Amino acid sequence: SADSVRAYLKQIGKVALLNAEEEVELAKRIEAGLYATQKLAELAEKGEKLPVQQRRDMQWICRDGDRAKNHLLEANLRLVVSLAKRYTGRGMAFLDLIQEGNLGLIRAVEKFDYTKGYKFSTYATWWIRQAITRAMADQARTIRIPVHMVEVINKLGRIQRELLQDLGREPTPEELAKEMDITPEKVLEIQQYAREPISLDQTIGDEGDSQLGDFIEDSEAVVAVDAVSFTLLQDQLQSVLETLSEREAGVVRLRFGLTDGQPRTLDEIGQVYGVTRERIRQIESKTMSKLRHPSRSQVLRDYLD
Amino acid sequence: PRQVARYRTDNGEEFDVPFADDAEIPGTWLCRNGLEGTLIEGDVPEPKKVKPPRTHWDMLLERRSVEELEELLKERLDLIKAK
Amino acid sequence: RRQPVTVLLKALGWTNEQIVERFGFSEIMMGTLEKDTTSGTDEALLDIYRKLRPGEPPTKESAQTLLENLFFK
DNA sequence: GCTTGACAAAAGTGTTAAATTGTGCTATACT
Repeated sequence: SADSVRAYLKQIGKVALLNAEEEVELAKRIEAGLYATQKLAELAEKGEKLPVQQRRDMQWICRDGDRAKNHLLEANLRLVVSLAKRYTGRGMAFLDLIQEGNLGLIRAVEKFDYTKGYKFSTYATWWIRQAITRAMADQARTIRIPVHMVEVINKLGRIQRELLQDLGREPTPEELAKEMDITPEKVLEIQQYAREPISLDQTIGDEGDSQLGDFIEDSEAVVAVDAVSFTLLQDQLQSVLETLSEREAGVVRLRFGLTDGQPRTLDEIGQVYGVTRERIRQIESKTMSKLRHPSRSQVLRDYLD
Repeated sequence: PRQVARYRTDNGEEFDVPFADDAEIPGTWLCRNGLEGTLIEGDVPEPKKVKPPRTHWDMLLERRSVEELEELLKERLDLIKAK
Repeated sequence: RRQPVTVLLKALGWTNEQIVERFGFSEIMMGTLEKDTTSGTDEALLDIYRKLRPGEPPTKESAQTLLENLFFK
């Protein structure tokens, strides 16, 4: 056909809807084949291959079982589509809703029990709906939210709508936190989670021709004036340290990790110069009050930021 | 300051992963290829706590008892014997 | 496109006699109904059905309400 | 010139409780 769904509906329509008696039939064949498989599989462990006629028929019981599973599914595909119709427009594509529903249908068939004497559509509707709604919670948001959080976001919505109708207005965070039995600060945190992102490719120019995305600054971009001044600062420190003693500057450089970029502990500096960490603590305080001396500090003042 | 380990994916491809030497080398590494891969050194330490997945047979077993399955199969084969 | 404006007047079920009656002085009115190979009111609704809903096999219940639901409804 | 012991803050580790997160499930009949 012309559309994609019109094409899938054509092929699901080519099967025939079962009545109560058939569903029970297929159900038996499915379970019969499964047990036939598990039994023969049990033989693989201990061997004991069956007689020729008993082996050829067991292989058929299984093939017929799978043919049953496939037929029970192909017959109820219409039921999946009938449920997915109502969940569209909520942020999942119709076909995806259908395919997820079919996943639920598959489990309904696996866990279905024919001895309860209930029509198949009764039990499968539960799984197909849960499969679709569970699916929506894992997918429809660009930034995923876990199921338990998607559960509260929805609840908070209904409370607001129900509360909206009774109050003829929208409820405040306190009314909402009260009706839902939560702290008002939580309902705010929840309302921040429910925000959904926007397209950088939107055109907001509105006879501006531009798109949003190109108005976004790059904050991590290199700033020429800073990097240049930072390079000039790096030189001015090199000089100020020249006034200090070979060991005075040596300790300062290892203390802040100027050369390596890796700072060092008072003990570690004492290990290179062969002294106790305290002695290094002392040499520290002295060279710092030397740096604080206005002669050396006056030049670095303009570098505050 | 790095040691390099090699892993092998199930399909035969091999990948070099540079690590820090002081670190403890993992026995499996998610690889650029997209598959798990196994170290070519001694271990290979662990079973990795496997918990076999749930299967259709399991879901059938927890409702029908094995005896019920036998009779239903008896019904099926006997229907097959009639020709 | 590809439609014989006469064929739809058969889709409503009006017989060809009424076509020569109402058309009257129209020359191409009579000449087109003679050119159209559609025979019957329900068969023209089918020639109109498959081009409007391609890919969907029709039914006497769908083919007739197709025209009524599209406009009259 | 530098070291020693006492000492407290700061930084890591290991152990546990609380929380967060994933998954299975719901049987009037409903195509």
